[PDB]
Amino acid sequence: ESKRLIDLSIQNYHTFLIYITELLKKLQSTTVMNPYMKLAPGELTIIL
Amino acid sequence: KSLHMYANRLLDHRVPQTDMTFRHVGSKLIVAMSSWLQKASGSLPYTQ
Amino acid sequence: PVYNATWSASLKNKADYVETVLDSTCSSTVQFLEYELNVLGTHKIEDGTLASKTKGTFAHRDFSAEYEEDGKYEGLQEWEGKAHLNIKSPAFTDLHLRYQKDKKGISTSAASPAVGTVGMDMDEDDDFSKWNFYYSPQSSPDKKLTIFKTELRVRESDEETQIKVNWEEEAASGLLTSLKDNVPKATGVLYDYVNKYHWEHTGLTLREVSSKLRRNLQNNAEWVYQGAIRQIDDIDVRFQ
Repeated sequence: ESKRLIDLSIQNYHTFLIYITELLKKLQSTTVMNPYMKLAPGELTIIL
Repeated sequence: KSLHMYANRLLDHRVPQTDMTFRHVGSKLIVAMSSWLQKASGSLPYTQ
Repeated sequence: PVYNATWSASLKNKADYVETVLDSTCSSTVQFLEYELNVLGTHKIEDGTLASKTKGTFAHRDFSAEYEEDGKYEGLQEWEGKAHLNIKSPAFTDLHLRYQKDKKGISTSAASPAVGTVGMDMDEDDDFSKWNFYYSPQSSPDKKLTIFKTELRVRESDEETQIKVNWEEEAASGLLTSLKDNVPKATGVLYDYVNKYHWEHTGLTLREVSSKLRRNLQNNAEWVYQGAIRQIDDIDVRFQ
């Protein structure tokens, strides 16, 4: 049962991160204010 | 533009292990509402 | 006669440096409850700065612990030196921890035969800084899976500053798989451990002791049941 729980955790974690990245990209497209945010798969860069 | 980006955000995200976006549920509810409207009496071109 | 334990401590001052010696041991009728622990540390305060060297080693049936520390202490915020820990456990897995700190870099990692090698390195500088959190697979110590990474960069041109945060889903998934695979590894060692102690003392397994308890329960149940049946005949006869 421990191994099954960890398997499901990995599965949903992976299935979830891609949707999060897509939503983040769509949100970042909203604004172009002076502090510029660059989003990448598995990475985020912040310029201040 | 704001409504467009909000629609993009809604379309692009859903919970893991399900690939049906919430916009289909919204369209289903809109279809039900339109069916009720056409059922309703006192129809007007403004309803169309 | 059954139990003898000795705790010996001594603090000594020798001109320029202090020396701390600690000893502790126990003699027991129990085999796995006897040991000897020892530590030695020489402490020299040179014109206010401290130079520290200490060794702590433990001995026991189920493992032995060996730790080395060296370094110096300038002020309350500048310790430069190395710390190395090595564990030899027949009872469970072994481990080897290495900690390093220089004025411009901190590096440390732990090599576990079950998880692998988990380490983190901090390179610090005025105009840049980078934090690296990596997991090297147990099956591949030659590469580092970046669990996370931070990169601060203050631009020397203009007033801009960059923050770059990076992570690997691969590292997290591999570590999760290693952890879920490690469950039986701990379970078996602990099970054999408890059975080993049961053997050392009464010669029985945990399952053997469970079976003995069940058998004794059954025996006592019959002992009660026979008398419960007999009392009926006793009462009937006396009534007649």
